Amino acid sequence: TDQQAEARSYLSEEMIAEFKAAFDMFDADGGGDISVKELGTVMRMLGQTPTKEELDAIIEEVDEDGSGTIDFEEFLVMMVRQMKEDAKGKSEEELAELFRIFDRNADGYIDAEELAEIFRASGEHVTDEEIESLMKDGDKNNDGRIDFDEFLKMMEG
Ligand SMILES: [Ca+2]
Ligand SMILES: [Ca+2]
Ligand SMILES: [Ca+2]
Ligand SMILES: [Ca+2]
Ligand SMILES: [Ca+2]
Ligand SMILES: [Ca+2]
Ligand SMILES: [Ca+2]
Repeated sequence: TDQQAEARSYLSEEMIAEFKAAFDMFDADGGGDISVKELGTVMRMLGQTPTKEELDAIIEEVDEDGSGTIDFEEFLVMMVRQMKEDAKGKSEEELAELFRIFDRNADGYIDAEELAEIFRASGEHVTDEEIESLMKDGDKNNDGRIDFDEFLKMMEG
């Protein structure tokens, strides 16, 4: 429940209303909570084949009142945990892909020449001062190269 108030804070009124419409769809008998059987129906329609224990595990994750079912507030907690997981996955994909694009010769690090080339190719004029500054900040051991960990660190924020 303080967790439920916390979940609601990550969302706008409109997002909560969309989740409410989804919640009601899943709640096949319209009683106010999603059961293991109701969860299973939606999962099977999504192509999954969870076992009864796996369905039970999913509900238990957020079942704060021990009802063995997911009410709307618990559902919001589940949705927010998932949105957070998805956001983190999207960021990791973007970071890896960005590195993949900058490291043109695939030697494991980005050097000044590669930085400059990707910006130019992207249609952006970047000054030498700017490249210098980027290298100063990203390159922590000062060897003129930004390896994957430095890149991650320099991308934080
Ligand atoms: Ca129900
Ligand atoms: Ca519950
Ligand atoms: Ca390289
Ligand atoms: Ca080089
Ligand atoms: Ca510009
Ligand atoms: Ca510029
Ligand atoms: Ca370095």
